[PDB]
Amino acid sequence: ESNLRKAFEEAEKNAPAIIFIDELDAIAPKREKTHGEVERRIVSQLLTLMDGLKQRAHVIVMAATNRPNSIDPALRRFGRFDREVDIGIPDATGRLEILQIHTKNMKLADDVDLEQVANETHGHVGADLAALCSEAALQAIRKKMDLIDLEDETIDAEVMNSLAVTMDDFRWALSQSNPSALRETVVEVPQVTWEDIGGLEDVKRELQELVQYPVEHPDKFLKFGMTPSKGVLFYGPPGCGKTLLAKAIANECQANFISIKG
Amino acid sequence: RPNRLIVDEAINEDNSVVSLSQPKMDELQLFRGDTVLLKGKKRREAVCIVLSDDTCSDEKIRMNRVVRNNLRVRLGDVISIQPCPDVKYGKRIHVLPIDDTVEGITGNLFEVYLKPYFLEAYRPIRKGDIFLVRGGMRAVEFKVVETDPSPYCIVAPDTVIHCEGEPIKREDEEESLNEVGYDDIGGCRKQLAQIKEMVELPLRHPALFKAIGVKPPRGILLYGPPGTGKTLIARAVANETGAFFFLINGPEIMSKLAGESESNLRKAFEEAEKNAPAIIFIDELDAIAPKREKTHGEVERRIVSQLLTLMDGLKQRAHVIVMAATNRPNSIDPALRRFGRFDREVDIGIPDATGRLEILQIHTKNMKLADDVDLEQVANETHGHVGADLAALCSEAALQAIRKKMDLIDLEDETIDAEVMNSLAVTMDDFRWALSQSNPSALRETVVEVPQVTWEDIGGLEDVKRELQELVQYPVEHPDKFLKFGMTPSKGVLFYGPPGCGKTLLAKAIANECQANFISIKGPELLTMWFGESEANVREIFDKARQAAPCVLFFDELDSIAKARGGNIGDGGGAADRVINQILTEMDGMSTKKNVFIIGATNRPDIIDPAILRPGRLDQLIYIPLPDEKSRVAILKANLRKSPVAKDVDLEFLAKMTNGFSGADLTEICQRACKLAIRESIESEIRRERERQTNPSAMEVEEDDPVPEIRRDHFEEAMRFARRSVSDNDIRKYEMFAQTLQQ
Amino acid sequence: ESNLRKAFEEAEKNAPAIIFIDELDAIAPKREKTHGEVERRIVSQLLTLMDGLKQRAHVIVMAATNRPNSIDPALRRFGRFDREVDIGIPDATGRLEILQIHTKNMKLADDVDLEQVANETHGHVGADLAALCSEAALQAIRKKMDLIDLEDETIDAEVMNSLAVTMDDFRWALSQSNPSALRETVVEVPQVTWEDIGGLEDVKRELQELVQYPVEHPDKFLKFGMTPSKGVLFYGPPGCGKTLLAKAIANECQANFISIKGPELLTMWFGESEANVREIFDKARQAAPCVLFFDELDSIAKARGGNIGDGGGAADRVINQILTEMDGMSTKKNVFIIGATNRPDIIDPAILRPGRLDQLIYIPLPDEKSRVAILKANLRKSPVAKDVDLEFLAKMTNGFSGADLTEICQRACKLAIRESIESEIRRERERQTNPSAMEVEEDDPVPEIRRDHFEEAMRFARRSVSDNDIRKYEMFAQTLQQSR
Ligand SMILES: Nc1ncnc2c1ncn2[C@@H]1O[C@H](COP(=O)(O)OP(=O)(O)O)[C@@H](O)[C@H]1O
Ligand SMILES: Nc1ncnc2c1ncn2[C@@H]1O[C@H](COP(=O)(O)OP(=O)(O)O)[C@@H](O)[C@H]1O
Ligand SMILES: Nc1ncnc2c1ncn2[C@@H]1O[C@H](COP(=O)(O)OP(=O)(O)O)[C@@H](O)[C@H]1O
Ligand SMILES: Nc1ncnc2c1ncn2[C@@H]1O[C@H](COP(=O)(O)OP(=O)(O)O)[C@@H](O)[C@H]1O
Repeated sequence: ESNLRKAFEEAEKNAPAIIFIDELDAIAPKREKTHGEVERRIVSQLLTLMDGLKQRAHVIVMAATNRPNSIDPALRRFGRFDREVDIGIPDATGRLEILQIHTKNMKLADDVDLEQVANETHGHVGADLAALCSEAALQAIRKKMDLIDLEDETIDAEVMNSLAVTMDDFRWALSQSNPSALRETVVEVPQVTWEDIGGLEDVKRELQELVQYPVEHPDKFLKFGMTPSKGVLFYGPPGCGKTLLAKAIANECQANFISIKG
Repeated sequence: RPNRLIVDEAINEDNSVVSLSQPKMDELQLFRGDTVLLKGKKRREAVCIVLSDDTCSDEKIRMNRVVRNNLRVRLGDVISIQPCPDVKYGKRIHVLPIDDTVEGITGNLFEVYLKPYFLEAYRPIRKGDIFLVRGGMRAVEFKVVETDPSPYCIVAPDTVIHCEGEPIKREDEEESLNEVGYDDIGGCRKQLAQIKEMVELPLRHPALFKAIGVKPPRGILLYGPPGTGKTLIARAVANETGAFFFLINGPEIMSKLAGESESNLRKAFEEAEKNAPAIIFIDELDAIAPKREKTHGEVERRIVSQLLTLMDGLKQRAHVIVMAATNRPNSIDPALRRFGRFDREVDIGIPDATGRLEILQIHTKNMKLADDVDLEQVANETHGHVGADLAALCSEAALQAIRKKMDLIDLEDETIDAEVMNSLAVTMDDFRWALSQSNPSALRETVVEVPQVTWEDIGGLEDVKRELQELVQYPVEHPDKFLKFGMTPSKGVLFYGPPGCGKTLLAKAIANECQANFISIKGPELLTMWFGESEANVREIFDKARQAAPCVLFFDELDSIAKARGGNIGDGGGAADRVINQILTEMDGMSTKKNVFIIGATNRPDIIDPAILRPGRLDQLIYIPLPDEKSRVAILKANLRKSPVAKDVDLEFLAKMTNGFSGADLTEICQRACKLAIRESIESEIRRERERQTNPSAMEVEEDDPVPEIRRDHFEEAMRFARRSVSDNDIRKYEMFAQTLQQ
Repeated sequence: ESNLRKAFEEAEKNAPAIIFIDELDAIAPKREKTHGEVERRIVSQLLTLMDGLKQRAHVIVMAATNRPNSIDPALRRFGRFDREVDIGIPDATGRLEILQIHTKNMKLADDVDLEQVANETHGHVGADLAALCSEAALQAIRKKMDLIDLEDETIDAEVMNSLAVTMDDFRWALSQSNPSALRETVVEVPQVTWEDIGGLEDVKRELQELVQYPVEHPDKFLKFGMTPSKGVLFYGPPGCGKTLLAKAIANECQANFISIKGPELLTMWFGESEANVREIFDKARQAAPCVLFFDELDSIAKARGGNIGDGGGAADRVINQILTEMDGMSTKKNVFIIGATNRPDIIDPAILRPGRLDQLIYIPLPDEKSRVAILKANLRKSPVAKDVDLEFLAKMTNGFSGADLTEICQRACKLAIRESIESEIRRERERQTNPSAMEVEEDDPVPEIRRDHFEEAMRFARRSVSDNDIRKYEMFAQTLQQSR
């Protein structure tokens, strides 16, 4: 508690300060999880300091947690942490931007297809991509260990600028790498277009009426009196094109898609 | 009472002088140069020097503006004056200037202003006094914050003063003890009325209550969802009656240090004992006194027992009232409910539509709204909100107005401060955005409120309305006749009929007519509470129905129990019987004193358990037939309000044609017609759209968009998709059951 | 522990004294709930101090607790707490006495009826009655703030003697008040007497035989060595008044009446079965003599036989616990057990065994003169007008049960209430236009329920008991008469 108090009182004097409580769930877990008494004292100290923060020099507190149900429920009353912003797993394009950010200094060979690797790899987060790139660089540099290996002065930039990391090193690094996300619900924009399906000409019209109009022209709906429909149920022979229809309408309406299986 | 005195303008301009009339002067036995205590509003004191004046009337006291600001009063108010002959000479004071008085002075205040004013002055001072000093060219305002002795001292030649320090603000943030009267609460009329009723006497007049010899209340519980404004209620009551509001916070008391926590709590109680009629507020009571089995360590038990002992130690003592706030009534240790401790329970619920409108009207006071705000719909589209959410909504609306405006390359010279708020306003789009980007916190809380469906919304059904108003209206409006004649009123009514005939409409209509609360327990929740939790949920729902009387508790889809019971599973039968049996046991425990009316509705009466249909329980059976003729016309008219009905056409033939149709079919037809009309309007708009793209500058003039042409043809095409919701054989089964009922 | 030791030591040296320990369970709970280590030390220290009272002085220790099962069972050996005294919730006469005691000081105007207030407050305890009186007094004071000068100092004397508390204040205090007992078993002598029952004289004789003689003159039974029957089982058509006979015989014997209904039994199927039944039998034994009543005894088999087959285990739980705690009972503490059921064929044969419920009494449907008797019974508290022939109504209603006749009796009074209110509304419609134009003085119409009310009630009616059920019971009775 002395450390917490010292941290807050030090941060409040330096003017527009931004405190960051990393790993919040480690010190303020769910109520029934705690067993001893020091944890209760620490949690109450944090709560009373948060309540005692009154305006000050515009100090702002951000806390990072894993899932928004492990922290104590008391840290959501008005005045305390109230705004929740999620950071989802990057999907499709996001992996491309992450890879292009990390593979900045290294001189890639002209045959490298970063887009293909981004499309192939899923269930990975930023740290996994960074580790993959690092392992690729080391794999590239090990096979050419005839450079100096003796000189106490580090390698001259000359030969070190003659390293073209190829697709083979990237594939090898991708092979021997275990992902971490895996079993996580995926929220993304499916890429299926209204050309993947060929038939169902009037079902397209029906879905268009049910979906697109409420978000385009709410004024006429609210004036005329109707409440817009909230659900649609599909039925027919097994297979056919139900899932493609759902993905296509989600793509056209430009909104996220969440799938739950039987 | 020869102490009340209306205020009046003063003759002389000296700060520490008030002019008194000779008759009162001799009546009160005052002399020249003495000191008296002046008490005003909002718990403000003042020390002055009595001066004689024949011009001033007896009822009027001559006093200047500085003392009026210090006492926070105005002309025509009443101020009590009391002699203060026990003044103690001071030894050291601290004086500081206000923020907006020393702009570009840069000099020593001791000699320029303090020395000329304080020489041979003998002016007494008190904490919180604001006084003005006249010198060369500026009116210097000074604040005295520290003195010895406090708060009474007199300036003497053998005294030391200090004026070294930063220019203090106007009043910092000390607005709470001046603001939050009854003008700052909305949508809590009944609870505030009850608190004022049961708290005014022990706090306003202690002497009479002592003389009578009756025990006052010693504890009040205010339980409700967080952010509904309980501490604000306590602050308003304490600040209005006049007391020593002394707040105790839960978490800070918990984690002070190891075993010294109870020392602080005992010190708080001791301080509150010595200091006049006071209110003690304990916030987050569940955080320090949870259930006994829940507690794991030993310090928590020590704290709980210390609280209990200090509570039971309030025998007589003084006029101290303890108020506590908690989230859930069952989360408190049941030991804190015995007589003598917290016994009176007051429920602060979620605000309703009118309450939301009142809260919004209160908060949007500093902001200068535009002439387009109609807060009625903004209030009525925010179901599931509390006070804090609405305050945050107003703040975000102001910030978004700033965003839509911005300090456009405006160099922040601090010059653009007042024209910021005095140039702007708010428009619908900002509030619609804030509503869109909002996080409600109530959601899953049972709502208690008077429904707004009236008798006109339903159509026909004269006999059923007559019977319901017979069974509900008479016993509550003329109970004397029943008591004198000696009869027991009926307690329940069961509705049975084909689905979609308008049972919940009728229940809400009678709830509106009776002007009583309404609670709805839908089928899915009832089916959920089988698997475990078959005692608790029923307990609190019945308790909530009882405490908020009058109300008409509604049980919908009562047959779902045995409907899910029958099947290929046969495992919810024990759950079914336990749920029905808690329902029955709680129903038989009702007392006629409370006007709690039970109504159950079902569409499959042949399956209901026969034990329900007994005297004392749900006994009367009322059959709702399918609408016919005039009922169909009435429901078609009821659904025909809308905004865009245009002039339209007759509705008689539509009612004449359909035979075997319920309300669901008519509402479906009404929705279909509007859907067709909207589709036509949008395709016409798209036609105009791509014809403008084909021909640029073709419609530079703003030609009117297509009107709401809800035509006969659109209606005839839309209702062409007419569906028969109900079959035919069910009518025969219902009528056979009805004929079985009659004998 | 120093405080406890000092307390007993100080009481030791100050003459015959009484030590009162309040909230005993808060310091000595069961050893299973004792989680820490300090509480075990406290309880052991208390036990040693208690056992150290050999001679010493004449010190008597009294303790108070809520749940008698919540105390550590170690505090029940001889030498320690051994005597058990139960303070129950007051009944109607007790409530009237409490109200009389707590209103001694105040001045009551000659309109309050304390009997009505006593009858309208079931479920309260003493503290609630005291709070009710206090709230009524405060309301009376607040209504008359004008007379009393609040001013600046003490009140006067004649003003206080001038205040009167009226019935309106009591009703207002009742409205804003919630009781505290509610969900508690009630042990009270019922108020129904013999005259409240129509017919059934032979059954009255049999019940009087099987309850009164063994308690009225136990000396003769001791001399002759008869073992009185422990239980009696009633069986017959529904709604013919079995509970009424039970309550009436309990009143005539002047013994406590404890009723257990079907809902409580089925709730105590799932989970809590042994503890509830044991507690019920313990409570029955403590307040002896009493007539314990079991109602809807057939609900066991009614719910057991269906499409579920999961409630049978707990049904056996309840029946087995009842048998176990019934056969091993002492009749010296008079506890007469009565069961009632309308589905006698499915009742478990183990119950119908000597030592258990053996005697079987059939309650017929009231017929002929019994109809006149019951209509006389139900028209003792209703101002029926003297123009209706009860004889023809009795002789028209062949094959009708008591509940049906009570419903018919109340229907006509409903018609009377609606007619009176309609007449009053019409009257208010008239004389609100002509100001006080009534040459003839007429009060509110006197209750004058005439023949047409009963004729209209009779037109729309019921025949609750079915004909096939009668012959089913007759066949069961003949089977019992012949096979057994
Ligand atoms: N244009 C199309 N029309 C119909 N079916 C298609 C089309 N394109 C692909 N399919 C096939 O239809 C199948 C849809 O079945 P699937 O989504 O697995 O389950 P569901 O029965 O829920 O649709 C896909 O496996 C896909 O191979
Ligand atoms: N009339 C009102 N009803 C409910 N809440 C209000 C009202 N007026 C203001 N509030 C909000 O209530 C807040 C203070 O209450 P709060 O401290 O949240 O109570 P609690 O601590 O019991 O949740 C203020 O920030 C204010 O925005
Ligand atoms: N008097 C009436 N007669 C027929 N239908 C009505 C009447 N009043 C309203 N309705 C319509 O019938 C519907 C009634 O639905 P609801 O009562 O919830 O179903 P249920 O009758 O199964 O409870 C409502 O949508 C309403 O628009
Ligand atoms: N003398 C009587 N004979 C039969 N029934 C009566 C008599 N007096 C009253 N009743 C009615 O019988 C009801 C009580 O019957 P009860 O003993 O519960 O039989 P069951 O257990 O079959 O329902 C009361 O509601 C009362 O209205």
